[PDB]
Amino acid sequence: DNVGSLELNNLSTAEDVATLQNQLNKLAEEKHKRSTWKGLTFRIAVQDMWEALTGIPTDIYQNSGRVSLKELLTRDDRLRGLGLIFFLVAVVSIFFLA
Amino acid sequence: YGAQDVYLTGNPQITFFKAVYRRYTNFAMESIQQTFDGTTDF
Amino acid sequence: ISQLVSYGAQDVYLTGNPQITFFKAVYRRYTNFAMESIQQTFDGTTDF
Amino acid sequence: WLFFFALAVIYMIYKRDVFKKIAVNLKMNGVSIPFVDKYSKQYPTYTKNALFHVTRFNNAYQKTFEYKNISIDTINNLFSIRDDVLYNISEIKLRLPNDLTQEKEINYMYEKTDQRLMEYITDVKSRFHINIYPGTMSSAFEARNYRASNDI
Amino acid sequence: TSFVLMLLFTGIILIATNELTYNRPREIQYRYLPRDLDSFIRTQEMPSAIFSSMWDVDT
Amino acid sequence: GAFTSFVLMLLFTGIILIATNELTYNRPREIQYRYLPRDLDSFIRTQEMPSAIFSSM
Repeated sequence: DNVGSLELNNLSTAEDVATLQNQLNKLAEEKHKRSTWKGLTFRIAVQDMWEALTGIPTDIYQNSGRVSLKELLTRDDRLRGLGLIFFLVAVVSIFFLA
Repeated sequence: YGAQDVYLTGNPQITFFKAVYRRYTNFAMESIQQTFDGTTDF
Repeated sequence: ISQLVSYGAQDVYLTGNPQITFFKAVYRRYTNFAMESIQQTFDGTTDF
Repeated sequence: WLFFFALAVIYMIYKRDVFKKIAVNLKMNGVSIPFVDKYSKQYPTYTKNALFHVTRFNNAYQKTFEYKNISIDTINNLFSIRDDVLYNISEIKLRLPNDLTQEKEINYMYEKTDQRLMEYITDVKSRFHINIYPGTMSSAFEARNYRASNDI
Repeated sequence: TSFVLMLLFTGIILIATNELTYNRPREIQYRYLPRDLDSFIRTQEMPSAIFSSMWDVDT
Repeated sequence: GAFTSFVLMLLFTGIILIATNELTYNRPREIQYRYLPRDLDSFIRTQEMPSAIFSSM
C-alpha cells in the first residue's frame, strides 16, 4: 500500500538531477536483482545458506511476524539457501555412494 | 537518497471545512525545580 | 542595497538554495460555498 | 488449534481403517519446574495446584516466542501466573510444623522456583524490550553472592 | 536412497534457477507533487517529517 | 528404471527451466512512485494562476 513515497523537504533538485537520480536508482535495484539472479557469488551463496538455516525455523516457529508459507519460503531469498544446502548434500552424497 | 520523507496516501478531500489534524509524537511536560550554586541574593 | 550585496557563507542557513518565496503568494485549493443565517426554533417554553 | 500426528508407515496391506475422530492431547512444556516434590504426600492440595499453575506458566512462556504475542499483557499474564505458582508453594510453607529443617527446605523450593520463574519472565521482558516489574523486587532473584541481613 | 537423490539433484537445479519469481519493486519513476500538497509545503504551518504515517494528500 | 527416471527428470527440468525464463522475462515490472517537490524557480514558473480558484467568479 506504501506505493507512493514522498520526500517532503525542498531539495530544490532540478529536472536533470531527477533524471540522474532515477538512472542511479534503476541501476541500484538492477544490481540488487542481479545479486539474486543466476549471476550469484560464492560468498553470497554461503551467506544465503546461513540465512536459510537461521530463517526457515525462525518463521515456522512464527518467531518474528505472522507470515504465510509462500512468503517464508521466499521472503528473504531463503529458497536460494535451501536449494544450495540441498545442492551440497546431494553432491556429497552422490560422491559417497560411488 | 531520502533526507526527510513520508509515504504518500492519495485520498480525495473536501476542499475545505474538514479539520485535518496531523499526528504527533508521544511527549509530556513537567515543571522541575533546579537548584542554585552560590548565594541567591542581591 | 548593501544588505543584499553582503550575502556570505554564514548566511547559507538563512538563504542559499531558495527553498521558500515571500514575494509570491500561494493559495490552497479553494471551493465555492455560501453561508446563510437561519433561524431555528424552540420546542417547549423559552423562559426561566 | 489442534494437531493430530499420523504416522504413514505401511509394512504390508493397504486395507486401512481411517481414524476420522479427534484425539488430540496437549504436551507438557518441560521448562521452569519446581525443585522439590517430596511434599506431594503431605500437601497434595498445594503440590498439584502449584504444578497446574506451573504448567500454565510454561505454556504461557512458550507462546512468548510468537512475535504477535509481544506486549505488556503477555508479560503481565506471566507475572500473574508466577504469583499463583508461588502462592501455592507459600501456602505449603505456612502449613509446615515447627521444624526448621522443613522450613529451610520449602524455602529452598520457594526461592529457587521463583528464581527460575523470574529468570524466564525476565527473559521475555528483556527480549520484548518492555521493562516492567510488578513483582515488588522479589528478593529471591537479582541478588547473588550477597544476602540482606534478613534470613531464616 | 539413489532415486530420491537424483530427485534431489533435479530439485536443487530447478530451485536454484527458479528464484526469479518474487522480488522488491523494480522500476522507480519520479513524478512532481500534486499542486495542493506542494503548495502546502512551501508555506508556513509545515512541521518536520517523520519518514512514515502515510500523509493524506488531495486529489 | 533409474535411467528412465533420470532422463525423464532432465527432460521435465529443461522444459520447466526454459519456460520459466520466458515468463520471467515477461514479468510485469512493479513500479513505485517517488515524489520530489518542485524547485522554487520551476514552482513559480508553473504555479497555478488565481484563475484556478475562479469558482467564486
